[PDB]
Amino acid sequence: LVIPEKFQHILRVLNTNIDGRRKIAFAITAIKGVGRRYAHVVLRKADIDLTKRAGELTEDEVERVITIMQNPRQYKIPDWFLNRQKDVKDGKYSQVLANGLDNKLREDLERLKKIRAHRGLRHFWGLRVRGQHTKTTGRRGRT
Amino acid sequence: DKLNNLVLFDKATYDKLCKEVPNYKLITPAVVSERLKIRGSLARAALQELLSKGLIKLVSKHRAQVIYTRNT
Amino acid sequence: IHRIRITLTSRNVKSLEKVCADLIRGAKEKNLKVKGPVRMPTKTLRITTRKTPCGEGSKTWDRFQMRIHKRLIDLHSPSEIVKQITSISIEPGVEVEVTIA
Amino acid sequence: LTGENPLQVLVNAIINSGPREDSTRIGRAGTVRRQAVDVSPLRRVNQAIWLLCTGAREAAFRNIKTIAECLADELINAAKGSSNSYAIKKKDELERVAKSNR
Amino acid sequence: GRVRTKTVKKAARVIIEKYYTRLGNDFHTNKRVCEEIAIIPSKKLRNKIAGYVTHLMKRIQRGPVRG
Amino acid sequence: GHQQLYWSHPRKFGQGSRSCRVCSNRHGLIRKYGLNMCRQCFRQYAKDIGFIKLD
Amino acid sequence: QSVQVFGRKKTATAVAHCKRGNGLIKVNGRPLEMIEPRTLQYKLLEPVLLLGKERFAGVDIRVRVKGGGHVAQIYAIRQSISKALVAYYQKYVDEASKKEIKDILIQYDRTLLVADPRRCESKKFGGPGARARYQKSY
Amino acid sequence: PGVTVKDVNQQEFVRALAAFLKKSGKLKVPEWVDTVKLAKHKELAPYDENWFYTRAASTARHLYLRGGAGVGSMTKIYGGRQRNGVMPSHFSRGSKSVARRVLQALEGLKMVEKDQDGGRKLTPQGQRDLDRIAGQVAAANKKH
RNA sequence: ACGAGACUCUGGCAUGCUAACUAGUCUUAGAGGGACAAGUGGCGUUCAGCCACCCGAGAUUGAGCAAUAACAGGUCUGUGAUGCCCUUAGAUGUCCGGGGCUGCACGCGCGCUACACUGACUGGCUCAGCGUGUGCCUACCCUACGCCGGCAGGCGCGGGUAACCCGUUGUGAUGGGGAUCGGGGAUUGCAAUUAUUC
Repeated sequence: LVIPEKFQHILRVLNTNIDGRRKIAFAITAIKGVGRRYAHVVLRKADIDLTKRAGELTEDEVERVITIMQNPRQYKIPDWFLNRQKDVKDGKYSQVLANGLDNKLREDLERLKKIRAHRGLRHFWGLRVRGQHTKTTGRRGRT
Repeated sequence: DKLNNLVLFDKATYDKLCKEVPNYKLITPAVVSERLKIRGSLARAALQELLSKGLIKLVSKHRAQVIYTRNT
Repeated sequence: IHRIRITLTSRNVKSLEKVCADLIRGAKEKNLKVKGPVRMPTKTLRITTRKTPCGEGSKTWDRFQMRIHKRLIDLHSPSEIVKQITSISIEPGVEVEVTIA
Repeated sequence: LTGENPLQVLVNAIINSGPREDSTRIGRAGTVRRQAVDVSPLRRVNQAIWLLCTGAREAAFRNIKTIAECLADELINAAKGSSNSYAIKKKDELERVAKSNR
Repeated sequence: GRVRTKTVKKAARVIIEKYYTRLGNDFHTNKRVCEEIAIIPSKKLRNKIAGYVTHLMKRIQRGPVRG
Repeated sequence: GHQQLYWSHPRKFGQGSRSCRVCSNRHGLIRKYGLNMCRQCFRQYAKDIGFIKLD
Repeated sequence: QSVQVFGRKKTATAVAHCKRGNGLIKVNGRPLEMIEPRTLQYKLLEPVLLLGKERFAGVDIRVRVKGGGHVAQIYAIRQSISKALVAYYQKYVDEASKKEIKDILIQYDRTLLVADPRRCESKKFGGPGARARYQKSY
Repeated sequence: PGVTVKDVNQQEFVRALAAFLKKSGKLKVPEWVDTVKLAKHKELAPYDENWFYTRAASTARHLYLRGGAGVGSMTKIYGGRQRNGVMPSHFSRGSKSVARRVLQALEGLKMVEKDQDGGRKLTPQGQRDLDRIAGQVAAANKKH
């Protein structure tokens, strides 16, 4: 139970710029497509256990999960583990990266804004698209 | 505001902190975690390695407080 | 089969029990072995209704109950004995369903 | 893991840390002082124990030493007869404040 | 409260003056004799009357009572 | 002509298909166990049906 | 010729068929202290160490134990063992020894023979619960 | 002289039976073992790596209690609550495609099969096989 | 003499009782028993009664019903229950039909909601509902396997007038509880967005 790895005070995965304060391997919120049941399924399929020491965990596991996410369609694995599915402009699940870019694409509002629809301006004002009631409850969204 | 503690495994520094725990009156992972201010899981791994050396015996398992003792 | 069942159902325990006892006595006078009564859990027909015909006042509700009791008794006898013991001037309310199965 | 007796600390922190008076309301108005009374030691000791439960919480709630590892402190709270506590010395400060009317 | 209303009080008094011979002190016996000699249309009221007659015999065994 | 209009789209929740069997009242219907009355009419006849206040 | 009393508590129950045989103790149909909840293992160990082996060296007991709730099926097991043991001692040997042993067991604690009478009460009138009421507006 | 297989605490009982079944060595899991959420009250996917053996054994325990237990009532120890956002709850279960895939993987094992009337049924020969195996591994090297 | 109590219903209790081929006397429901301030102490013209304690399943134990005179409280929009002053044909009959009110600078009133090894998944041991359920109407009832992406389920498939079927229904913003909002097959409700759907 002794590892020859050294403690690293500089570690970089996906070219983000965030503070390293708490532990790792489930504070991966900065990493957008790895974690929870999909990562657990991949890890259990990789046949690795929890025998070693916690806290000092490197990024080989997350890199392997990302790499297996690169080409998931070949193995016929159930493809309901990706963010934007059945989207316009591509019938296949294409890869993207970088911070400050996923958030924009989480709301593809360009086409609905173009068609002069009420749902575009429902989304735009930050108000309720499905119609959450907001007159006595539901005042959050701007605080 | 987590503290910075030397966890590096070295030729010299490593074999000076693995022989300081038994030099205290009440030595348990909870007590060492409240007093020496290092994760209790490190103490858990330490007493597990002491078990691996064959000088103690396991009784029960728990994610917080483990039970390894001796009767000799 | 000679297996016959009698289902006695009524809203009160007194008339139902008196009818059951009289039927069991009549069957037992004959040298016949008869299974003991079986008591169903007496399903309760609750109905809650607002008291006020209008919509004024404190919200007050009538809780109406209709308690239906049902008993089954098993025996072995030809039809003539059953239809001779049935016509015994039954007291009102104790509905009788006699089945052969 | 002890081998020895916890009896010493067991007894000698709490079960005579305990206060000896509390305070009660006065007249028909006025919330600026409270008249000093006592209780038969059971109710006073158990009010001190309840505030010590609050203190053990605040030593766990937003703190380092957690719940289900203070068995030494619980045995201290339990056994019999000397003085080392914290919430009970708060209670004793209030003791003196109220007793300033005796 | 356990105040015995006029019904149980009057019943116990009339019971004790009419058949003092049969009635005793042990609640089981008072209940039995009360059922035997009094047409009480309840069971709870019967137990109440028997309890009060037991109390009244505890009263009479140590002096006279005006009722 | 008549059949050119009637039965075009089925009304599977027709409210007007029910009424109080005593006074023909649209509201407060009691369809449970088949009473099919306005609750006021049921209160009027509940004791006669067999429903009683026990609790 | 039917001396059986089983043991029931709250909602759970355990039929304890007690009969003479080789005289060995079988409890829970599973190992002694391995039970999955792990909450109340030590509480079960009071009688087997308080009584001894000679006392239960002739008892063949087979238990049908059912019931959800630790407070229900647990403590029902202890009521069951106490009641079955008391009945067996009363019937098969004498009554003075029964008084001694049963006095010991039910003097260890009282809750053996008494079940809790508390039960959920009816939701009351014009309020979310049995006592709470919908907020009154002025 | 005659042993029932629910003789030990079912944790280690299913552990030993699944150890034997997995050491049979002729069965490998398909690619749709764990990716199923099954019931919403769970947070993750199956991990045991023997969940088929224990699922078949537990179904068997339900079978023992109830004939034709395809619909035998389930028991969920953890909770009576399931708060699911903006609508009330349901009653725990798993997936049906998983059931048929596991039954396709179950053929030739003489463990559990369907019935002509709706539900499941027990394999007596495999029943006695597991009985004898459990008895002769419990009375040989675990208590001697 | 009403009212209060008593009384009915309701839960609480049998090493007891009347018996069921769906449980094995545990579930169901009995002509019945059991508590009464009863036993003992302490307060009470030592009265009515109050406190306490063994004992006991239970020791001010849920509700229902509930006194004349009442009030211009509500109801004529529940009622061929009701006395007639009195409008309009835009009858306040009908016909999957048609704007709203699902606005947000709020004018108000019921409503939707828990702070950390307690909150939440490993799915690794037998759980409860109180109750509902299909033709005088009537055409609308509750529900178990397969096409399989990951289950309600687009179609067949049986059971249930119901105890028989549904159904034994590491020191605090991190991993921890969700601010709008998008994909998978959608339960088949014209329209749901001008309220149905993981």
